[PDB]
Amino acid sequence: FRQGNLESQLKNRAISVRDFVRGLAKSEAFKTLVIKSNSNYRLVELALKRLLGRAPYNKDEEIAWSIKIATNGWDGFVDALLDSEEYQSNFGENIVPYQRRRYKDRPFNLVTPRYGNYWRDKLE
Amino acid sequence: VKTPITEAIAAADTQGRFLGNTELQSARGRYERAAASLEAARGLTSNAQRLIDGATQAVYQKFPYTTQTPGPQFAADSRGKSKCARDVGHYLRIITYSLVAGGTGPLDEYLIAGLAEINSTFDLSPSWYVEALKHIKANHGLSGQAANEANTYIDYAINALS
Amino acid sequence: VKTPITEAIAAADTQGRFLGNTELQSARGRYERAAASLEAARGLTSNAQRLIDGATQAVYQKFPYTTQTPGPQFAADSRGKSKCARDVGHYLRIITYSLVAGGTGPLDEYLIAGLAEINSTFDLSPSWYVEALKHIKANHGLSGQAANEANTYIDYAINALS
Amino acid sequence: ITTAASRLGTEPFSDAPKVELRPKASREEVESVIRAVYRHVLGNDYILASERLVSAESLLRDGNLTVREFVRSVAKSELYKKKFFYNSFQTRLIELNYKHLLGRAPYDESEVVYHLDLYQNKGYDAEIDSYIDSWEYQSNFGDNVVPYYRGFETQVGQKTAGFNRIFRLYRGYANSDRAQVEGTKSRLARELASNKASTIVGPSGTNDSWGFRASADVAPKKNLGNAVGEGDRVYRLEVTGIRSPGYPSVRRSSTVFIVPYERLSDKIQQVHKQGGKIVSVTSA
Amino acid sequence: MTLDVFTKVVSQADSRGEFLSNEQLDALANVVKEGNKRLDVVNRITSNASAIVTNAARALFEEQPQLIAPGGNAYTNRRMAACLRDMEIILRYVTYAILAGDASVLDDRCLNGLRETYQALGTPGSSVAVGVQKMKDAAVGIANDPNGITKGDCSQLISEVASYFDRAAAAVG
Amino acid sequence: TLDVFTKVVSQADSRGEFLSNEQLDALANVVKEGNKRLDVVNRITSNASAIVTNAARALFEEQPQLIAPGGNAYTNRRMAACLRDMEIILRYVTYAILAGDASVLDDRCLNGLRETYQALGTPGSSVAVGVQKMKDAAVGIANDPNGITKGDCSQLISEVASYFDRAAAAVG
Amino acid sequence: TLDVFTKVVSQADSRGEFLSNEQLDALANVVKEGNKRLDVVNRITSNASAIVTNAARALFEEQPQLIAPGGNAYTNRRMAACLRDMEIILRYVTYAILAGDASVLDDRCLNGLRETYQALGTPGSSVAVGVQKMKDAAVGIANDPNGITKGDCSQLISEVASYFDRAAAAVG
Amino acid sequence: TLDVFTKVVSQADSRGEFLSNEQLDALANVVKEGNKRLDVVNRITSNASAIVTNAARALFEEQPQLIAPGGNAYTNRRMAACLRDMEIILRYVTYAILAGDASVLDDRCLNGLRETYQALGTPGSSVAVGVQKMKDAAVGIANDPNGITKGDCSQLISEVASYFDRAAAAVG
Ligand SMILES: *[C@H](C)[C@H]1/C(=C/c2[nH]c(/C=C3N=C(/C=C4\NC(=O)C(CC)=C4C)C(C)=C\3CCC(=O)O)c(CCC(=O)O)c2C)NC(=O)[C@@H]1C
Ligand SMILES: *[C@H](C)[C@H]1/C(=C/c2[nH]c(/C=C3N=C(/C=C4\NC(=O)C(CC)=C4C)C(C)=C\3CCC(=O)O)c(CCC(=O)O)c2C)NC(=O)[C@@H]1C
Ligand SMILES: *[C@H](C)[C@H]1/C(=C/c2[nH]c(/C=C3N=C(/C=C4\NC(=O)C(CC)=C4C)C(C)=C\3CCC(=O)O)c(CCC(=O)O)c2C)NC(=O)[C@@H]1C
Ligand SMILES: CCC1=C(C)/C(=C/C2=NC(=C\c3[nH]c(/C=C4\NC(=O)[C@H](C)[C@H]4CC)c(C)c3CCC(=O)O)/C(CCC(=O)O)=C2C)NC1=O
Ligand SMILES: CCC1=C(C)/C(=C/C2=NC(=C\c3[nH]c(/C=C4\NC(=O)[C@H](C)[C@H]4CC)c(C)c3CCC(=O)O)/C(CCC(=O)O)=C2C)NC1=O
Ligand SMILES: CCC1=C(C)/C(=C/C2=NC(=C\c3[nH]c(/C=C4\NC(=O)[C@H](C)[C@H]4CC)c(C)c3CCC(=O)O)/C(CCC(=O)O)=C2C)NC1=O
Ligand SMILES: CCC1=C(C)/C(=C/C2=NC(=C\c3[nH]c(/C=C4\NC(=O)[C@H](C)[C@H]4CC)c(C)c3CCC(=O)O)/C(CCC(=O)O)=C2C)NC1=O
Ligand SMILES: CCC1=C(C)/C(=C/C2=NC(=C\c3[nH]c(/C=C4\NC(=O)[C@H](C)[C@H]4CC)c(C)c3CCC(=O)O)/C(CCC(=O)O)=C2C)NC1=O
Ligand SMILES: CCC1=C(C)/C(=C/C2=NC(=C\c3[nH]c(/C=C4\NC(=O)[C@H](C)[C@H]4CC)c(C)c3CCC(=O)O)/C(CCC(=O)O)=C2C)NC1=O
Ligand SMILES: CCC1=C(C)/C(=C/C2=NC(=C\c3[nH]c(/C=C4\NC(=O)[C@H](C)[C@H]4CC)c(C)c3CCC(=O)O)/C(CCC(=O)O)=C2C)NC1=O
Ligand SMILES: CCC1=C(C)/C(=C/C2=NC(=C\c3[nH]c(/C=C4\NC(=O)[C@H](C)[C@H]4CC)c(C)c3CCC(=O)O)/C(CCC(=O)O)=C2C)NC1=O
Repeated sequence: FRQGNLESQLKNRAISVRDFVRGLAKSEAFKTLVIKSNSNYRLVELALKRLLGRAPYNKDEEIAWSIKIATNGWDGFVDALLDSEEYQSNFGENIVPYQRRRYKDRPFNLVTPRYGNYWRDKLE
Repeated sequence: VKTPITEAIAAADTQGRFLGNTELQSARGRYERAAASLEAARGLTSNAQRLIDGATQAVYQKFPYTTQTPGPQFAADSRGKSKCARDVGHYLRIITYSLVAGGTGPLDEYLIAGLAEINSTFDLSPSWYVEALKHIKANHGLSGQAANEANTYIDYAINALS
Repeated sequence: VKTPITEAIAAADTQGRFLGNTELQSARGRYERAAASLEAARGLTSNAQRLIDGATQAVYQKFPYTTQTPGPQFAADSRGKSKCARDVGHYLRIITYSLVAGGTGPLDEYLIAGLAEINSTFDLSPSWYVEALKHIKANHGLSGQAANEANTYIDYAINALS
Repeated sequence: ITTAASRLGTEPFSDAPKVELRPKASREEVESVIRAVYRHVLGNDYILASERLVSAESLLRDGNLTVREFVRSVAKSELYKKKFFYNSFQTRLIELNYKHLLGRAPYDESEVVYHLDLYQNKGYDAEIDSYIDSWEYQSNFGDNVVPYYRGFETQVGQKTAGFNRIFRLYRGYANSDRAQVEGTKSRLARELASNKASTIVGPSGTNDSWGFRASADVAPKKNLGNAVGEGDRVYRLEVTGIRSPGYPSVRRSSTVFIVPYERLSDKIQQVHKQGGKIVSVTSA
Repeated sequence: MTLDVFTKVVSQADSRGEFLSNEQLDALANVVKEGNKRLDVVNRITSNASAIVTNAARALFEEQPQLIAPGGNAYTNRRMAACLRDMEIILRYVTYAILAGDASVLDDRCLNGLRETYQALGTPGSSVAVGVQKMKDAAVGIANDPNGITKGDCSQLISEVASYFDRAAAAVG
Repeated sequence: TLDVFTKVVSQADSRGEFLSNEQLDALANVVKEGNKRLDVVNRITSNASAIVTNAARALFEEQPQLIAPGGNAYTNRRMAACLRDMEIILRYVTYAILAGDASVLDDRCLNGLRETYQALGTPGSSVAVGVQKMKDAAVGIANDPNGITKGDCSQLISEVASYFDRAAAAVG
Repeated sequence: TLDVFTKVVSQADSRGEFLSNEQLDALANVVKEGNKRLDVVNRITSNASAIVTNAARALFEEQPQLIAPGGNAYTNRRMAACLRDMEIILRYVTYAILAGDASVLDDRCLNGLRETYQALGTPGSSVAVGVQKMKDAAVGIANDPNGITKGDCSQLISEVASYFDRAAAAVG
Repeated sequence: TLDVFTKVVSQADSRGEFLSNEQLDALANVVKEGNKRLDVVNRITSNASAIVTNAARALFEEQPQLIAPGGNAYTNRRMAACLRDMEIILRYVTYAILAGDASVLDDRCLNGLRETYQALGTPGSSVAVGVQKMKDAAVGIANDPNGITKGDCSQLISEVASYFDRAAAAVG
């Protein structure tokens, strides 16, 4: 799954780490693993949970980000998330994604499965 | 810096749109307010030597140990008292700055940013300047609505100290 | 650029001294010269369409081969004659520039620097524009002291062509 | 150079008359030649009256002395060493003597190598003799003509990498060259052997941000990555001074960004929000 | 950085470290009196914002026809739109500076890299200056004429607007 | 080095058209106010050295720490550096008054003064106070009528107060 | 300043071994094509000034805004900067053709051209177009046989088209 | 981030041979002086905040213009920038003392400090003086024996005086 070209760029330093995460989110090796198996509202939640490193606030905001993804594509919704003012101020320009505050909160990798409860029912 | 003119500007910049009537009404709220605030600044600049003499002597009578205790931080020596009138002489500039600018910009950029950061290091108790400003709050001699506008900035500095 | 005001400035700069009476007298020589030179510029700007029509037709009758010989450099095609009125239309601007500036600054900076450099490459004979300016020298229509002032810059351009 | 000379501050050098020394003696022209020597050689530092070298001057009045022998004698004088030679590195000086005695910034590093083995074997007083007795000095400066800056025009045979090392040398007419914030260290000793040519930064007010030096470990100028952007146009924008949110957010001001095309328009809007100023974007 | 006329005096008086002098407060009291004329001029531009973008565009693309001609820098419909969209961005940052009364907001956003960004882009700087100079004689002319309003001479205030476009023009071309 | 005239020339060169009539009407007014421009420039250089020393004493009183030891202008040499320099503001200001344009002021005396001080350690305030103490005395020297014919030059003196304010605000 | 020969020398110096046999076999081929290299280099400098003016007219037609006022190559002084500097590409290209290596082209005419334009305001794209108009005419001048013996120069002319493409793509 | 051990490791990796006997004899001495290294590092971080304030007062007395308006450290916000920073020298110095190598000091606190100031306007001398006022007090804190066993560490304390002198001379 790992990309050779992207890894080389970081060492060179040509691409900012924030520009580097765009490679992994718009990677079709990543896209087959998560977009075939997950619905649109789960695609909001997984992108907030990993890239922004935050839990979603409510249900009504995964609905809010949903319209943009269908029209702008998966790349266009990721592009709007990474160029959000909230992402650029708090992570800053060159700092790897992480969870901001977890005083007593589940790790998100453990908390959220790569795929959804819907796609499991097709497998049965 | 923060000014309710530039507060209207920087808000319209992030949306990427022209100055509508939303940002425009924030301007004349600053404009009219200056006529009750500029002679609020004239009441302080004319009484400059009174208040820094008054607040410095008010600190010593409130805290009598600060003239006796040996230390650089205190006002036992002469250069402490020379640094005494420098500090409260520096407070009255920014209050006259933030009254003339009409916002809490110069109070943010020049006084209270890192003000709680330095006082932990040099063990300057902030309650010293609380009683210093409270003497200026009662003895600035200003009257009317203009005085009230001027006063908020004294109380805005006190809440930043605490 | 060169102006007898700035000629007085740049001379006093290298010596590192103030504007004495040596540099000061160079200013009023420029000032009262302008009153015989500004209406010398008004005589050319009012007659703008006359002279560029007159000098272009004067070139063709002086050199009859330049309308017939096939080449980009010549005026056989239409875009040659379109570039004809552009060139002499560009000369009359700088003469009105250098009359208004009162010095040979704009003639130096905008026309004659590298003028003998390009004409070797594009095989534009300078004797073409010599006869072009000599028609303007005789048909400008300017008279009196002002005319004399407009007459030198025409002759200063001719000696730069040759 | 005109309308770039206003910005870079090189309009006074662009139309600067040669002083010369016509062989008839006159005190005023000699007085104005002497200011033209000490302004260029000492980098617009001031000379006080004990600093005047009045005994240097007596020889100058006589016919035998030639501005060329005078310029040898000001640089060998201990006054000139007190400002430049003692408070500086030896490579900086080899770089510096080309700025004063020759007028151009050093072209190759190999020119520099020759000087060190000359400086060791024959001393510094014979090094300055080798700057003056050069064919490039005699070709453009006569015996009676002051050295001026030749960095700007073509001076055929120059490399253009040396066109931009001259703008790293002096920051305007107004500057001392002891008064640049890297004053003691050689600004071009890294550039001469990396053999890259850094970005021209102009002086203050005409350019809104003068505060850009090339870093140690900075982003490469030409890059390979597509950088997420759908169309390959990639541009390399550097910022000069960033005073945006503190201790973890900005660990390093003046960092060079490499941003592709389609997010360049939002990128300039983020940098200005940070309060930073842009000295250069460059296609690569 | 975003500065006012007021914070211009503040940051200048901060560097000397003295109190605000009396004539500076006398000068700023005059800015209060001309404050209502400043809202007269700024409101008139943004009402005629889109009308002056299209009108200055036609006068530009007539008098330089090679731009929308093929091979030109503004030929295709995309670049064209960007150029068209941009001409608001001069006016966005000019009318910020008129309402601010200072050229600090104009300098670090719309002036700090425009003469920078064009060498890598191939856009012509001189042409752009002309485009902005075609805005200036129409933006002054829109705010000049009086219809259904009190008549006063701010000529000392309109010259600030003509200075702001001339600051925006000469920094690029 | 630009004039008021070559300001109009280089501006009319960029548009590539002839000089318009009102521009020649405006420049004809500069001819009429040309003799008042020599009135103001001659009055400064006659009082040049008197206004350097007088602005120096008012500076070094009101900031006493400069000539005090440890200060930036303490020793005799640097002190002459500052003293010699205060003419160089006035050298390039009265160039700009006689030019009528701020182009000569900008690329010589303004282009690197705020640059050169970070490497030098000279404080910003000292320069600003020093030039702003020249301005109220240079305007006051050219204001008073004694043995000259009375005229009006308030539209011209404001150019001089703008030139010092251009020189002051570009540094501090 | 490197050759094809000193390219192999400095490469064989880094490994520190003797020169291998096939490297001498390859350099013996450069001796055989050495007379064709003087055929191509002599043909360019004979047509040097004719190809500067001819590529200039095709540039300044197809971008008319340059000569036009406000353009970067408007006035007669800058215009000579551009017109005569088109030789300097050709000066350093025909050095590299006779050298057979792009080292002389890189550190003189390529090392700071994309550098020097941001400070100058000369458009990068315009310069690239001009050199690419030289390339199709410089190849076409050396291609045609008139009064020379017929040979094959396809593998050598492609080096010349590579040299202009190296000079073009490093700027624009 | 390198040690004294990984200094020898990465040096022995480049030659590609086994670790020699005297290198293991030298590193065995670093084990014996290892407990004195924890004596010196623990004494600085216990007196960390006391030596920041004490070196700050001696700096801002002897350069009073920083404190004075117009200075680079005038306002309370910048003042905390400088004050907060003086720990960051000490944060990366005591890293290098416990590491025994100057590699961690070089690529974090030394690699861009002389870089970042030209864009910032912070003077070089102020930074250099402050670091050098830390050094004579940091050595003096670790020198005196009070309630510790007496030993000899002059060959180890000179490493600490070298680390501040490395930090000082790379900026000013
Ligand atoms: C249409 C016949 C009826 C209708 C449509 C309508 N919907 C909305 C708001 C939303 N629609 C969606 C739909 C989708 N999101 C998806 O990701 C996909 C699959 C790719 C679909 C079909 C969502 C998420 C919303 C929420 C907001 C959004 O646009 O992003 C509106 C707007 C309503 C509002 O803004 O409150 C409308 C008009 N509604 C009707 O009236 C018709 C009966
Ligand atoms: C202190 C003796 C002098 C001084 C310092 C000063 N620094 C700043 C601001 C910054 N300092 C740094 C330093 C670093 N960041 C790093 O990552 C490293 C490597 C470990 C260092 C050394 C940075 C990045 C900044 C940015 C601003 C910030 O605080 O976030 C200031 C403030 C400048 C301003 O404009 O606010 C100051 C004053 N100044 C003096 O006068 C002292 C002599
Ligand atoms: C129009 C008068 C002139 C012109 C313009 C032109 N611009 C572009 C491309 C861009 N312009 C910008 C400009 C800005 N970004 C900012 O943040 C600000 C300050 C608010 C400004 C003014 C940017 C970012 C781009 C590129 C990407 C993008 O716009 O999103 C082009 C495109 C050229 C091309 O080949 O792509 C053109 C043509 N063109 C002219 O000829 C006029 C003189
Ligand atoms: C512009 C806004 C502004 C203010 C007000 C300010 C205050 C300030 N006062 C300080 C010290 C001081 N402050 C005081 C003042 C006092 N101590 C006493 O004993 C009295 C109770 C009291 C006065 C009433 C003294 C005596 C010092 C020196 C203490 C020392 O050197 O340790 C210091 C640390 C050292 C310095 O640079 O001088 C700051 C930063 N700084 C700012 O930027
Ligand atoms: C701003 C001052 C200024 C002027 C005036 C100027 C003139 C000028 N005219 C030129 C060519 C030309 N000049 C002309 C003009 C003429 N040829 C004729 O046949 C007619 C007799 C005559 C006009 C009356 C023509 C037709 C060309 C094109 C010739 C060619 O392409 O070879 C050229 C070379 C190519 C160019 O860029 O277009 C210059 C530099 N340049 C300047 O910078
Ligand atoms: C006409 C264009 C022009 C300017 C403007 C100029 C300024 C100028 N001021 C300088 C120095 C200086 N400038 C000052 C000025 C001051 N220091 C203070 O603390 C005071 C507040 C202030 C005087 C009021 C001082 C003191 C120095 C000497 C610094 C030193 O010797 O360390 C230097 C460095 C060279 C030298 O000092 O010999 C230059 C170039 N030079 C020029 O050619
Ligand atoms: C054609 C040249 C010209 C202009 C520009 C002009 C403007 C102008 N605006 C005025 C008033 C005014 N203008 C405004 C405008 C506003 N206040 C706000 O807070 C709003 C945001 C904004 C409208 C969007 C207001 C509130 C007044 C108060 C006086 C009045 O009603 O006229 C007046 C009244 C007389 C005076 O001010 O001396 C003048 C002169 N008069 C002229 O002759
Ligand atoms: C205090 C404010 C003030 C100024 C500045 C002032 C100047 C002034 N200079 C004048 C005349 C003049 N001023 C000059 C000055 C000179 N001509 C040269 O060519 C020399 C280089 C230079 C002297 C060095 C001359 C020659 C005149 C002619 C008229 C006269 O003799 O007064 C006049 C006569 C009346 C008028 O011009 O309307 C005025 C008003 N009057 C004022 O009320
Ligand atoms: C869009 C097409 C285009 C090109 C290519 C162009 C080139 C051009 N290069 C110029 C100058 C220059 N050209 C160079 C370039 C060089 N000199 C050297 O020493 C090196 C050998 C060589 C680079 C490899 C330099 C250094 C200058 C400045 C020379 C001067 O100012 O006198 C000038 C005159 C001044 C100017 O505006 O900057 C033009 C017009 N103009 C154009 O419109
Ligand atoms: C430095 C002075 C000098 C020159 C100029 C020179 C050229 C030169 N070119 C030659 C051959 C040649 N030159 C060419 C060149 C070409 N044929 C084509 O059709 C292509 C378009 C073109 C290359 C692009 C060819 C094909 C030959 C055939 C003979 C050979 O391979 O050398 C030869 C072989 C010997 C001879 O002709 O007598 C000479 C002398 N020799 C010299 O001493
Ligand atoms: C003033 C110059 C000076 C220094 C610096 C000094 C230090 C010093 N620390 C020692 C011991 C020691 N020092 C430590 C310190 C520590 N071990 C840990 O694991 C902890 C993390 C850390 C404390 C936080 C320990 C554990 C010993 C063991 C021996 C003893 O108790 O003294 C000894 C015992 C004698 C010897 O080592 O030869 C010396 C000399 N003696 C001197 O004369």
